[PDB]
Amino acid sequence: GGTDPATMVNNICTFILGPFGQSLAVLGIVAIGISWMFGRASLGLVAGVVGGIVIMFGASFLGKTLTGGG
Amino acid sequence: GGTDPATMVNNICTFILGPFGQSLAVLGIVAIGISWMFGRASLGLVAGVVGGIVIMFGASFLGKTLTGGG
Amino acid sequence: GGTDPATMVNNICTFILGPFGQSLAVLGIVAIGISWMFGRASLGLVAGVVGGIVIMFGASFLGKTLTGGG
Amino acid sequence: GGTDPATMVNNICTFILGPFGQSLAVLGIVAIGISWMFGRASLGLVAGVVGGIVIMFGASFLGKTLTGGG
Amino acid sequence: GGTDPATMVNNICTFILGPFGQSLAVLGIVAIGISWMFGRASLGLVAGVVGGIVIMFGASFLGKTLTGGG
Amino acid sequence: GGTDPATMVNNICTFILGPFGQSLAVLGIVAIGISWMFGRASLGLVAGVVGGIVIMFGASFLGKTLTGGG
Amino acid sequence: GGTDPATMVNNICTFILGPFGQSLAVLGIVAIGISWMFGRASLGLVAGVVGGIVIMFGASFLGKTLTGGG
Amino acid sequence: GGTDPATMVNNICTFILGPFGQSLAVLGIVAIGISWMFGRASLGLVAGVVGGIVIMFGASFLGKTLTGGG
Amino acid sequence: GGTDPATMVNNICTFILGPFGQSLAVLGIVAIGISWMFGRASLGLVAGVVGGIVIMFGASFLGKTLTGGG
Amino acid sequence: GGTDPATMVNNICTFILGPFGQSLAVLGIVAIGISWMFGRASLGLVAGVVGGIVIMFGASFLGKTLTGGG
Amino acid sequence: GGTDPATMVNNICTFILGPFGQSLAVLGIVAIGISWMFGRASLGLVAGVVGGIVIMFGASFLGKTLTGGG
Amino acid sequence: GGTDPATMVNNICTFILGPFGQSLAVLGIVAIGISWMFGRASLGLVAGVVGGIVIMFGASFLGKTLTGGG
Amino acid sequence: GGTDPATMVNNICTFILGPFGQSLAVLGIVAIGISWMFGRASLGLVAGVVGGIVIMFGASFLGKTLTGGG
Amino acid sequence: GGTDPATMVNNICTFILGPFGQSLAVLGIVAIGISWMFGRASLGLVAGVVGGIVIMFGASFLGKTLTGGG
Amino acid sequence: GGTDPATMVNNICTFILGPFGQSLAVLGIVAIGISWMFGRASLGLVAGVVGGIVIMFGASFLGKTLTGGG
Amino acid sequence: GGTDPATMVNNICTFILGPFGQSLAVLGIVAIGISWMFGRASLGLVAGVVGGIVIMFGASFLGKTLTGGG
Amino acid sequence: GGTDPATMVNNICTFILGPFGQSLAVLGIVAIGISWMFGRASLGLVAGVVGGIVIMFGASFLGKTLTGGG
Amino acid sequence: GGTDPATMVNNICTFILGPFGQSLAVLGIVAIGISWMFGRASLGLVAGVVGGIVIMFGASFLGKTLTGGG
Amino acid sequence: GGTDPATMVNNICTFILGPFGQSLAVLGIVAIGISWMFGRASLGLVAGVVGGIVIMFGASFLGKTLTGGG
Amino acid sequence: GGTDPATMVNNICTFILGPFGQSLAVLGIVAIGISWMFGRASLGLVAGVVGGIVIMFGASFLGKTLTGGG
Ligand SMILES: CCCCC/C=C/C/C=C\CCCCCCCC(=O)O[C@H](COC(=O)CCCCCCCCCCCCCCC)COP(=O)([O-])OCC[N+](C)(C)C
Ligand SMILES: CCCCC/C=C/C/C=C\CCCCCCCC(=O)O[C@H](COC(=O)CCCCCCCCCCCCCCC)COP(=O)([O-])OCC[N+](C)(C)C
Ligand SMILES: CCCCC/C=C/C/C=C\CCCCCCCC(=O)O[C@H](COC(=O)CCCCCCCCCCCCCCC)COP(=O)([O-])OCC[N+](C)(C)C
Ligand SMILES: CCCCC/C=C/C/C=C\CCCCCCCC(=O)O[C@H](COC(=O)CCCCCCCCCCCCCCC)COP(=O)([O-])OCC[N+](C)(C)C
Ligand SMILES: CCCCC/C=C/C/C=C\CCCCCCCC(=O)O[C@H](COC(=O)CCCCCCCCCCCCCCC)COP(=O)([O-])OCC[N+](C)(C)C
Ligand SMILES: CCCCC/C=C/C/C=C\CCCCCCCC(=O)O[C@H](COC(=O)CCCCCCCCCCCCCCC)COP(=O)([O-])OCC[N+](C)(C)C
Ligand SMILES: CCCCC/C=C/C/C=C\CCCCCCCC(=O)O[C@H](COC(=O)CCCCCCCCCCCCCCC)COP(=O)([O-])OCC[N+](C)(C)C
Ligand SMILES: CCCCC/C=C/C/C=C\CCCCCCCC(=O)O[C@H](COC(=O)CCCCCCCCCCCCCCC)COP(=O)([O-])OCC[N+](C)(C)C
Ligand SMILES: CCCCC/C=C/C/C=C\CCCCCCCC(=O)O[C@H](COC(=O)CCCCCCCCCCCCCCC)COP(=O)([O-])OCC[N+](C)(C)C
Ligand SMILES: CCCCC/C=C/C/C=C\CCCCCCCC(=O)O[C@H](COC(=O)CCCCCCCCCCCCCCC)COP(=O)([O-])OCC[N+](C)(C)C
Ligand SMILES: CCCCC/C=C/C/C=C\CCCCCCCC(=O)O[C@H](COC(=O)CCCCCCCCCCCCCCC)COP(=O)([O-])OCC[N+](C)(C)C
Ligand SMILES: CCCCC/C=C/C/C=C\CCCCCCCC(=O)O[C@H](COC(=O)CCCCCCCCCCCCCCC)COP(=O)([O-])OCC[N+](C)(C)C
Repeated sequence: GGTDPATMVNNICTFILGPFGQSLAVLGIVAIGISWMFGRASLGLVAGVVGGIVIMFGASFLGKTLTGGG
Repeated sequence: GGTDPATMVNNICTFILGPFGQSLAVLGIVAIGISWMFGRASLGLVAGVVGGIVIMFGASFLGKTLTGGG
Repeated sequence: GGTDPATMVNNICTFILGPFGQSLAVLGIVAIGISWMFGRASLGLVAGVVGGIVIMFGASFLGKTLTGGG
Repeated sequence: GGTDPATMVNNICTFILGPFGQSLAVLGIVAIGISWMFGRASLGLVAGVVGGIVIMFGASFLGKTLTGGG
Repeated sequence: GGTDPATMVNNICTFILGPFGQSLAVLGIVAIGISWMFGRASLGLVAGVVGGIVIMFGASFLGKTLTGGG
Repeated sequence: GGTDPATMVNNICTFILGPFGQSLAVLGIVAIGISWMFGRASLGLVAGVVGGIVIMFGASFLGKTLTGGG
Repeated sequence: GGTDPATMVNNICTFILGPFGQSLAVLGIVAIGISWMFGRASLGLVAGVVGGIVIMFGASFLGKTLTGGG
Repeated sequence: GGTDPATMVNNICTFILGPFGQSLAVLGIVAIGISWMFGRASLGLVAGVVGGIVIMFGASFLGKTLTGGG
Repeated sequence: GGTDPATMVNNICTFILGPFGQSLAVLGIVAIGISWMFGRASLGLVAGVVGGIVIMFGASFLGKTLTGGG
Repeated sequence: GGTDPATMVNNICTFILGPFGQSLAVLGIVAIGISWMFGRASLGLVAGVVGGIVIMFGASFLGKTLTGGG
Repeated sequence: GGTDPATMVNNICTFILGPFGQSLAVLGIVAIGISWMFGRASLGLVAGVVGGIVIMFGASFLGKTLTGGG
Repeated sequence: GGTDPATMVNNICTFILGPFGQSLAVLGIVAIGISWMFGRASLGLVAGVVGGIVIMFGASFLGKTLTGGG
Repeated sequence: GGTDPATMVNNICTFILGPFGQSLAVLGIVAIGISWMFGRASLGLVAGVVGGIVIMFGASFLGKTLTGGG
Repeated sequence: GGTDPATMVNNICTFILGPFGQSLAVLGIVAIGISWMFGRASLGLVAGVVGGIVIMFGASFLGKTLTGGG
Repeated sequence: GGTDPATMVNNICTFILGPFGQSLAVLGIVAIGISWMFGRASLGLVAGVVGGIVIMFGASFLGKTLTGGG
Repeated sequence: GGTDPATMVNNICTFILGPFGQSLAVLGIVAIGISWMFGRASLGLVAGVVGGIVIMFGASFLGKTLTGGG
Repeated sequence: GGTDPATMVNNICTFILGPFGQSLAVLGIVAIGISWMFGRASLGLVAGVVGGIVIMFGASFLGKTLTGGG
Repeated sequence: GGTDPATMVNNICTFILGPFGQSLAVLGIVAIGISWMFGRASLGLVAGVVGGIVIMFGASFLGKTLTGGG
Repeated sequence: GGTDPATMVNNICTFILGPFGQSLAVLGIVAIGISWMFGRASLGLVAGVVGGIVIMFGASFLGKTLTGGG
Repeated sequence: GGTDPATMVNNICTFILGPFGQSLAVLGIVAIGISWMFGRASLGLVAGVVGGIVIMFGASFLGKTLTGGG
C-alpha cells in the first residue's frame, strides 16, 4: 500500500526545513523591525526571535545530540 | 497460530523507539523554534518539550527502575 | 476433566503480571513523553499514569491487605 | 461461485489506499486551515490530523510489523 | 448508477478551493482588523489566521508532499 | 431553491465593508481619544487601532495578493 | 422588526459626540489642573490630554480621510 | 488546487517590503519628530526607531546570513 | 386546524423584538455598569455587549441581506 | 392513487426553503445577539451559526455540485 | 396564570434601579477611597468606577437611544 | 364517569403555577447565592436561572401568543 | 396520607434560611480571609461572595418582587 | 424568610463608615509618616492618601449628588 | 442517627477559628517578612495579608452584622 | 416468618450510619488531600466533599424535617 | 465467610496513612522544587500542596471532629 | 492515624523560625552589601530588608497581639 | 506477583534524588545565567530557582518534619 | 531501547557549556558595548551581564557545592 510511516515523517521535516522554512525566518525578522518602531525596543524581544530561528533550523543536530545516536 | 502476545508488544516498543521515534524528536524541537517567534518565549515551554523527549526515549529504563526487575 | 477454576484464575494473574505486563508499563510511559510534546505538560497526567502502574503491578499485595488474609 | 474472501478484503484495502484515500488527505488538511481561522490555533489540533494521515496511509507496514510476518 | 466515489471527493475539493474559498479568506482577514480595535493587538492572533489560509489554500500540495506521490 | 453559497458570502463582505464598516471606523477612533484622557497616552495604542482599520478595510486586496489570483 | 444595524451605530456616534461628549471634555481639562498642583507640571501631560480631545471630537473627519470616501 | 505554500509566503514578503513598507518608514520617522517636541529628546529614542527600519528592511539579507544559505 | 407554521414563527419574532426585547437591552447595559465597578473596566467587555444588541435587534435586516431576498 | 414519491420530497424542499426557512434564519441570528450579552462573545459562535445558514439555504446547489448532475 | 413576561422584566429593572441600586453606588465609591490609601492613586481607577455608575444608572435612556424607540 | 380530560390538564396548570410554583422560585434563587460562594460568580449562571422563572411563570401568555388564540 | 407538597417545599426554605444558613454565611466569609493571604487580594473575589449572601438570604423577597405577588 | 436585600447593603455601609472606618483612617495616616522617613517625602504621596479618606468617608453624599436623588 | 446538620457546621467553624486558625495567622505573617527580602517591599502586600486575617478571624461578627440577626 | 419490612430498612440505616459510615468519612477527606497535591486546589472540590458528609450523616434529621413528622 | 465490611475499610485507611502515604508526601514536596525552577515561583502553589498533606494525613481527627464522635 | 492538623502547622512554624530561618537572615543581609556596590546605595533598600527580618522573626508575637489571645 | 506498592514509590524517590536530580540542578542554574544576560537581572529570579533546589533536594527531611515521624 | 535519562541530561549540559556556550558569551559582551553608546553607561548593566556569565559557565561547580556531593 502506502509508504512506511518512517518516510512520511521525513517528508515533513524536509518540507519544514526547506524553502518554506527559510521564508519563515525573514518574516520573523521583519516583525522585530516593525515592533521596535511604533513601540519599545528591548534586548529580550530580539533575543527571543533570533533564538527561535537557531532552535528551529538545525533541529536535527539538536535531536541527534540529545538522543545520542542516529 | 500467531505469535505470542509478549512478542507483539515488543514490536510496538521497537518501532516507536526506532527511526520513527527519532524523527518525532526533531519535529517537537522544530515546534519550539516556530513558537518562540510569532509569539512569546518562556522557559516553561522549552522545558516541557525537552522533558517529554527524555521521558519518551529510554522509557524502558524508567519502567525497569519503577517495577524493580526485568 | 479440566483443571479446577482456582488454577485457571492463577494463570491469568501470572500472565498479566509477567513479561507481558512489564512491556505494557513501558508503553504507558512512552505515551507520557509523546503527550507532553505536541501538547501541554501537567502534573496530573504524569501522576495518573504512574499511579496506574503502581496499582496494576503488585495488585496481589493490595488484594491481600484489603481482604485481610491469603 | 464468487471469489474467495481473501481477495475481497484486498480490494477494500486497495480502494481505500488508492486515489480515494489521497483525496481524503487533502480534505483533512483543509479542515485545519478552516479551523485555525474563525477560532483558535493550537499544536494539538494540527498534530492529531497529521498523525491520522500517517496511521491511515501505510497501515499495511504497521500491520506487518505488529503481526511479525506477511 | 451514480458516479464513482473518487469523482465526488474531487468535486468537494474543487468547490472548497474555488470562488467560495477565496471569499472565505477575506472574511478571516476582516476579523483580524475588527479584533485589533475594540481590544488588543498581538502577533499571535495575526500569525494564526494568516497561517490558516496558507494551510487551507494549496492543501493539495501539502497532501502530495506528505503522502509522497499522486 | 436558495442562492448558491458563493453569493451569500459575497453579501456578508459587501455589508461589512459598506456603510456599516465606515461607522465602525469612527467608533474605533473615538476610543483612542477617550483612552488618552483619563489615562495614559502611548504610540502602541494608536498604532494598533489604526493598523486594525488598514487590515479590516481593503481586506479583499490583501486576500487577492496572498492567494495569488482572483 | 427593528431598525437596520447601520442606523444603530449612527445613534452611538451622535450620542458620544453630542452634549455628553462636550461635558467629557471639561472633565479631562479639570484633571490637568488638579494634577499640576499637588504634583508635577510637564508638557507631556497637557499635550496628551489635549491631543485626546482632538482625536475624539471630529473623529468622523479622520475616518473619512483614512478610508478615502463616505 | 491552490498554489504551493512556498509561493504564498513569498507574496507576504514582497508586499511587506514593497510600497507599503516604504510608507511605514516615513510614519515611524514622523513619530520621532512629534515626540521630541511636546516632550523630551534623547538618543535612545531615535536610535531604536532607526534601528528598527534597518532590521525590517533588508531582512532577507539577515535571514540568509544567519541561516547560511539560500 | 391550527394556523400554518409560517405564522407561528412570525409570532416568536414579533414577541422577541417587541417590548420584551427592549427591556432585555436595558438589563444588558446595567450589567456593564455593575461589572466596571467591583472589578476591571475594559473596551472588550463594553464592545461585546453593545455589539450583541446590534445583532439581536434588527436581525430581520441581517437575515434579508444574507439570504438575498424576502 | 397518490402522487409519486418524487413529487412529495420536492414539496418538503420547497416548504423548508420557502417563507418558513427565511423566518428561521432571523431566529438564529437573534440567538447570537442574546448570547453575546449575558455571557461571552467569541468568533467561533458567530461563525458556526452564519455557516449554518449558508449550508441550509442553497443546499440544492451543494447537492448538485457533489452529485455531479441534476 | 402568572403575569406576562413583559411585566416581570420590568420588575427586575425597577428593583435594580431603585433603592438597592443607590446603595450599590456608595459601596463602589467607598472602594475608591480604600484603594487610594494602602496602595496607589491613579486617574484610571476613579474614571472606571464613576463611568460604571453613569452606565448603570440611567441605562433605560441609553437603551432607548440605541434602539431608536420605546 | 370522571371529568373530561380538558379539566384535568387545567388542574395541573393551576397547581404548578399556584403556591407550589412560587415556593419553587425562591429555591432556585437560593441556589444562586449558595453557588456564588464556595465557587465562581458569573453572569451566565444568574441569567439562566432568572430566565427560567420568566419562562416558567406566565407560560400561559407565551402559549397563547405562539398558538395565536385561546 | 402525607402532607401536601406545598408544605414540604416550605420546610426546605425554612431549614435553609434558618440557623443552618446563618452558619453557612460565616464559612463563606472565612474563605475570603484564607484566600487573601497565601495568594492575591482583589475586589472581585470579595464582591462575589458578599453578593452571594445577599442573593441567598432574603431570596423570598426577590421571588415575590419578580413574580409580582404572594 | 431573611430581610430584604435593601437592608443588608445598608448594614455594610453602616459598618464600613462606622468605628471600623475611623480606625482605618488613622492607619492610612500612619503609613504617611512611616514612608516619609526611611525614604523620600513628596506632595503626591500625602495628597493621594488624604484624598482617599475624603472620597471614602462621606461617600453617601457623593453618591446622592451624582445620582441626583435619594 | 447522626447529629443534625446545624451542629456539624458549627464544629467546622469552631475548628477553623480555634488553635488551628491562630497558627495559620503566624504563617501568613512569616510570608510577608520572607517576601520583603529577596524581593520588593510595598504597602499593598502587607495590607492585603493583614486585611485577610481581620476578615478571617471574627467572621462570625461580620456574618451577624450583614444578616441582621443571630 | 421473617421480620416485618419496617425493621429491615432500619437495620440498613443503622449499619450505614454506624462505624462503617464513620470510616467512610475519613476516606473522603483523604481524597481531598491526595487531589490537592499532584493537581489543582480549589474551593469547589473541598466544599462538595464536606457538604456530602453533612448530607450523608444526620440524614434522619433531614428526612424528618422535610416530611414534617416521625 | 469473609471479614465484616467495617474491618476492610479500616485496612484501607491504615494502608493509605502508613508507609505508603509518607512516601507520597515526599513526592509532592519534590514537585514543588521542580516546578519553582523551569517556571515561576508563587505562594499559592506551595500553600496548596502543603495544605493537601495537612488534610490528607490526620484525616481521622478531622472526621471525628466533624462527625462529633467516634 | 496521623497526628492532628494543629500539630503539623506547629512543626512548620518551628522549622521556619529555627536554624533554617536564622541562616536566611544572613543571606538577606549579604544581598544588601552586594547591591550597594555595583549599583546605588539608598535608605529605602536597607530599611525594607531589615524590616522584613523584624516581621518574619517573632511573627508569633505579632499574631498574638493582632488576634488578641493565645 | 509484583512488589508491594511501598517499594515502588521508594524507587521513584531514589531515582529522582539520584544522579538524575543532580544534573537537573545544574540545568536550573544555567538558566539563571542565560536569563541575566539578554534581559534583566533581579534578586527575585535567583532566589526562586535556588529556593527550588533547596525544596526539591532533601524533601525527605521536610516530609519527616511535617508529618512528625518516619 | 533508548539510553537512560541520566545520559540525556548530561548531553544537554555538555552541549550548552561547549562551543555553543562560549559563542553566547561574546554575544552578551557585544550587547554591553552597543548599549553604552546610543544610550547611558552604568555599572549596574555591566555587572549584571558579567555576573550572568559567571553563573552560567561553571554551573556544575555551583551545583556540587550547593547539593554537597557528586
Ligand atoms: C534538546 C536540547 C535543547 C537545547 C535548547 C538550547 C537553548 C539555548 C539557547 C539560546 C540563547 C538565547 C535564546 C533564549 C534567550 C532568553 C532570554 C530572555 O529574555 O527570555 C527569558 C526566558 O528564559 C529562557 O528561555 C532562557 C533559557 C535557555 C535554555 C535553558 C537551559 C537549557 C534547557 C533546560 C530546560 C529543561 C531541561 C530538560 C530537563 C530534563 C525570559 O525573559 P523575557 O523578559 O524575555 O520574558 C518575556 C515575557 N514577556 C514577553 C511578558 C516580557
Ligand atoms: C515512573 C517514573 C517516572 C519519572 C518521571 C520523572 C520526571 C522528572 C523530569 C523532568 C524535568 C523537566 C520535565 C518537567 C518540567 C516541568 C516544568 C513546568 O513548568 O511545568 C509545570 C508542571 O510541573 C511538572 O510537571 C513537574 C513535575 C516533575 C515530576 C514530579 C515528581 C515525579 C513524579 C511524581 C508524580 C506521582 C508519583 C506517583 C504516586 C504513586 C507546570 O508549569 P507550566 O507553567 O509549564 O504550566 C503549563 C500550563 N500552561 C501551558 C497553561 C501555561
Ligand atoms: C495575509 C497578509 C496580512 C498582512 C498583514 C500586514 C501587517 C503590516 C501592518 C502594520 C503596521 C502597524 C500595525 C501593527 C503595529 C504593531 C505595533 C505594536 O506596538 O504592537 C506590537 C505587536 O506586534 C505586531 O503586531 C507587528 C507585526 C506586524 C506584521 C508581522 C509581519 C507580517 C505577518 C507575518 C506573521 C505570520 C506570517 C504567516 C506564516 C506562514 C506589540 O506591542 P504592544 O506594546 O502594543 O503590545 C500590546 C500589549 N499590551 C496591550 C498589554 C501592552
Ligand atoms: C485645550 C486648551 C488648553 C490650553 C492650555 C493653556 C496653557 C497656557 C498656560 C499657562 C502659563 C503658566 C502655566 C505653565 C507654565 C510652565 C512653566 C514651567 O516652568 O514648567 C515647564 C513646563 O512647560 C509647560 O508646561 C509650558 C507649556 C504651556 C502650554 C503649551 C502650549 C499650549 C498647549 C499645546 C500642547 C499640545 C497641543 C495639542 C496638539 C494637538 C517645565 O519647567 P520646570 O522647571 O518647572 O520642570 C519641572 C520639573 N521638575 C519638577 C523636576 C523641576
Ligand atoms: C449602547 C450605548 C453605550 C454607550 C457607552 C458610552 C461610553 C462613554 C463613557 C465614559 C467616559 C469614562 C468611562 C470609561 C473611561 C475609560 C478610561 C480608562 O482608563 O480605561 C480604559 C478602557 O477604555 C475605555 O473603556 C474607553 C471606551 C469608552 C467607550 C468607547 C466608544 C463607545 C462604545 C463603542 C464600542 C463598540 C461599539 C459597538 C459596535 C457595533 C483602559 O485604561 P486602563 O489603564 O484603566 O486599563 C485598566 C486595566 N488595568 C486595571 C490592568 C490597569
Ligand atoms: C449573517 C450576517 C452576520 C453579520 C455579523 C456582523 C458583525 C460585525 C459587528 C460588530 C462590531 C463589534 C461586535 C464584536 C466586537 C468584538 C471585539 C472583541 O474584543 O471580541 C473579540 C471577538 O472577535 C469578534 O467577535 C470580531 C468578529 C466580528 C465579525 C467577523 C466577520 C463577520 C462574520 C464572519 C464569520 C464567519 C463568516 C461565515 C463563513 C461562511 C475577542 O476579544 P475579547 O478580548 O473580548 O475575548 C473575550 C474572551 N474573554 C472574555 C475570556 C476575555
Ligand atoms: C462620583 C463623583 C466622584 C468625585 C471625585 C472627586 C475627586 C476630586 C478630589 C481630590 C483632590 C486630591 C485627590 C487626588 C489628587 C491627585 C494628585 C496626584 O498627584 O495624583 C495624580 C492622579 O491624578 C488624579 O487622580 C487627579 C484627578 C482628580 C479627579 C478628576 C476629575 C473628577 C473625576 C472625573 C473622572 C471621570 C469622570 C466620569 C466620566 C463619565 C497622579 O500623580 P502622582 O505623581 O501621584 O502618580 C502616582 C504614581 N506613582 C506612585 C508611580 C508616582
Ligand atoms: C430575580 C431577581 C434577581 C436579582 C439579582 C440582582 C443582582 C444585583 C447584585 C449585586 C452586586 C454585587 C454582586 C455581583 C457583582 C459582580 C462583580 C464581578 O466582578 O463579577 C463579574 C460578574 O458580573 C456580574 O455578575 C454582575 C451582574 C449583576 C446582575 C446583572 C443584572 C441583573 C440580572 C439580569 C440578568 C438576566 C435577566 C433575566 C432576563 C429575562 C465578573 O467579574 P470577575 O472578575 O469577578 O470574574 C470572575 C472569573 N474569574 C474567577 C475567573 C476571575
Ligand atoms: C498584623 C500586624 C502587622 C504589623 C506590621 C508593622 C509594620 C511596621 C514596620 C516597620 C518599619 C520599617 C519597615 C517598612 C519601611 C518602609 C520604608 C520604604 O521606603 O518602603 C515604602 C513602603 O511603605 C511601607 O511599607 C511602610 C508601611 C509600614 C506599615 C503600615 C502601617 C501598619 C499596617 C497597616 C496596613 C493595613 C492595616 C490593616 C487594615 C485592616 C515604599 O518606599 P520605597 O522607595 O522603598 O518603594 C520601593 C519601590 N521600588 C523598589 C520600585 C523603589
Ligand atoms: C471537614 C473539615 C475540613 C476542614 C478543611 C480545612 C481547611 C483549612 C486549611 C488550610 C490553609 C491552606 C490550605 C488552602 C490554602 C488556599 C490558598 C490558595 O491560594 O488557593 C485558593 C483556594 O482557596 C481555598 O481553598 C481556601 C479555603 C480553605 C477552607 C475554606 C473554609 C473551610 C471549609 C468550608 C467549605 C464548605 C463548608 C461545608 C458547607 C456545609 C485559590 O487561589 P489560587 O491562586 O491558588 O488558585 C489556583 C488556580 N490556578 C492554579 C489556576 C492558579
Ligand atoms: C546555588 C548558589 C548560587 C550562587 C549565586 C551567587 C551570586 C553572587 C554573584 C555575583 C556578583 C555580581 C552579580 C550580581 C550583581 C548585582 C548588582 C545589581 O546592580 O543588580 C541588583 C540585583 O541584586 C542582586 O542580584 C545581588 C544579589 C547577589 C546574590 C544574593 C545572595 C546569594 C543568593 C541568595 C538568594 C536566595 C538564597 C536561597 C534561600 C533558600 C539590582 O540593581 P539594578 O540597578 O541593576 O536593577 C536593575 C533593574 N533595572 C534594569 C530596571 C534598572
Ligand atoms: C567580562 C570582562 C568585562 C571587562 C569590562 C572592563 C571594563 C573596563 C573599561 C573602561 C574604561 C572606560 C569605560 C567606562 C568609564 C566610566 C566612567 C563614567 O563616568 O561612568 C560611570 C560608570 O562607572 C563605570 O562604569 C566604571 C566601571 C568600569 C568596570 C568596573 C570593574 C570591571 C567589572 C566589574 C563589575 C562586576 C564584576 C562581576 C562580578 C562577578 C558613571 O559616571 P557618569 O557621570 O558618566 O554617569 C552617567 C549617568 N548620567 C548620564 C545620568 C550622568
